[PDB]
Amino acid sequence: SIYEGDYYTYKKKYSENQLLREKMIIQQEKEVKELATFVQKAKQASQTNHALKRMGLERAIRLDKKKKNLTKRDKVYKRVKMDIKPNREVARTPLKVENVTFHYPGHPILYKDLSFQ
Amino acid sequence: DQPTNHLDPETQSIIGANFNLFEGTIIVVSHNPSFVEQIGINRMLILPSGNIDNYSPELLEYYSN
Amino acid sequence: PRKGPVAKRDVLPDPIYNSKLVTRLINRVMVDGKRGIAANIIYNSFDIIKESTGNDPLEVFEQAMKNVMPVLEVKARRVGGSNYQVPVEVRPERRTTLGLRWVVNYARLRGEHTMEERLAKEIMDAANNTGASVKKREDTHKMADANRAFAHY
Amino acid sequence: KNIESGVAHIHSTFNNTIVMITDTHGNALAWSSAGSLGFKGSKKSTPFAAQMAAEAATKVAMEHGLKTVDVTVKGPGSGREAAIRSLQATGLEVTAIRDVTPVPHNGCRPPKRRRV
RNA sequence: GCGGGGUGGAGCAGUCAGGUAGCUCGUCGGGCUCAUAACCCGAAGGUCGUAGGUUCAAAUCCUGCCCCCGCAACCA
RNA sequence: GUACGACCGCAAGGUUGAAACUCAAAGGAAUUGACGGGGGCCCGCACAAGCGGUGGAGCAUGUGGUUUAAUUCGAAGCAACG
RNA sequence: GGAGGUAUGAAAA
Ligand SMILES: [K+]
Ligand SMILES: [K+]
Ligand SMILES: [Mg+2]
Ligand SMILES: [Mg+2]
Repeated sequence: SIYEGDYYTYKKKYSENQLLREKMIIQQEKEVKELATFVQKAKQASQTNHALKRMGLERAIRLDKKKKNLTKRDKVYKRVKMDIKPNREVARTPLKVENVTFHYPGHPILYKDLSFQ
Repeated sequence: DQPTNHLDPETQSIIGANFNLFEGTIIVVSHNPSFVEQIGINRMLILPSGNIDNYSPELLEYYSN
Repeated sequence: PRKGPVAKRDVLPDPIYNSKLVTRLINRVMVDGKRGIAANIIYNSFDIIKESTGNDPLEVFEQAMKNVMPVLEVKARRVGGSNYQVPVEVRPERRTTLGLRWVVNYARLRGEHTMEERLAKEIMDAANNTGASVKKREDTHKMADANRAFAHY
Repeated sequence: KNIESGVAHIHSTFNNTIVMITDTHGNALAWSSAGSLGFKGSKKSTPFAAQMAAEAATKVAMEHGLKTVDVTVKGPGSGREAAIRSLQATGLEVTAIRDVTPVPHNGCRPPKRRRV
């Protein structure tokens, strides 16, 4: 998808589109649930209620056509989950660097007598 | 050494937030201003002029100088 | 107390550095009236300071005190149903007290094996305007500045 | 773009203080407020917040070009004098000070008392 | 026969879309209180109804089974 | 200030107006205390400012609870529990 | 000095 503008504009346009798409899928689900609820009510009615049984089958046809045109909501991409925990415990002096000098052979010394704790 | 490199912006924030809660010592290098803020640096070591310093918005002063 | 300010007991100068401040430092570092151990630790730390730095340990300690001693503290005030901090200038007596208190506490928390070594390292860092003690002073000033809107109280 | 004389309306309520520096014809030039400066909750009414608001608004006005201002104080807020002193310190010359707190001649019915 | 359900003591998520067992109330213990309530701090409490498959991995998918709830079990 | 009756009202309700039954009090003013999320003025390691502790762990000891043939009796907020 | 307007706590002693 190609938008005109900057990163924020893309986020604004995108967030709205997924919101408007989400509301569409919600309303399609409500209508399916409504038909489903009536189909079940007819299914469990007495066999002697001919008209209700008839109407139940008629709505079963609409329910089938609905379920075949019902947009699937895209699975939201899952975000990373990190739980970093240390096995052992830190000391008051984890690392001691004292008077450390280093140079790559043939190049100026990067640091001289570097000491930190 | 530059952990947030190559990571998408969403994953960077997740990385920084979880490190902030890490119960251990962290020696980090990062040119990303957002990542260092999330981790909440304590002491900064400036190079090449060795300067073990308390972390602060004075980081900008070293960058300027 | 309710009656009013009370007399402040005095301190004699240090035997070798001839300073009341060093005596106060010995008092702060002392535990269970073991003043002999306290004084030995202080003198060992001062020797370490003179060794690792050519400057006089007394001058270095005074520099650390200047760096650590706060200026504006925050005192909590309960105003109706809301309790918040209020900035307050620190009288010089409490300034030295807070400076010594912070130095000794953070020195004891340091990672060096021996107390005099911890104290010497902390003192030198404070003189150089860095370390836990200086950080505490910065945080105190930061809190006072943040609540500076209530200075009228 | 370039002005020399203006008016400074200080709207100081018990909850917030607003400084509005306009030209002598009322057209807004610069403005600031305790909330605009980041003060929140009770702090917005503190005289210090009024001081900072007047300071920031004055700096913008002077940057635009402005030397003299006449002050109009409105509302019962406690930061009016702090704002005035902040104006003087930031540089704008306080030509005159007047209070324009509206005073209804009875007029409309005020809302109910609190805690009843 | 048609559906709805079985996750901590109770009520509920999580199930679709496989990785990690949660929220609320409740219970136990300790605090605060003259004491109770409210409040504060700790802790426990389920291998997700059950048995098999699928998977590297099943509360989650598949199959059966057992329970509980509602409806139906016959119309001129 | 209810019921019945009557009058008034569009209505809401108003005016008039009981009895059965029930209690040994209800009540006005003022007094002395105590009390107040009343006020004023004071004091005490009361708080605040600090030092060191308890609550966490092992053990000593007292208490509750439980248990027991008995686990003797007494102490129970401060002011019972080395 | 005086006037009007501006959470719980059982029964009997
Ligand atoms: K303890
Ligand atoms: K004990
Ligand atoms: Mg205290
Ligand atoms: Mg204990």
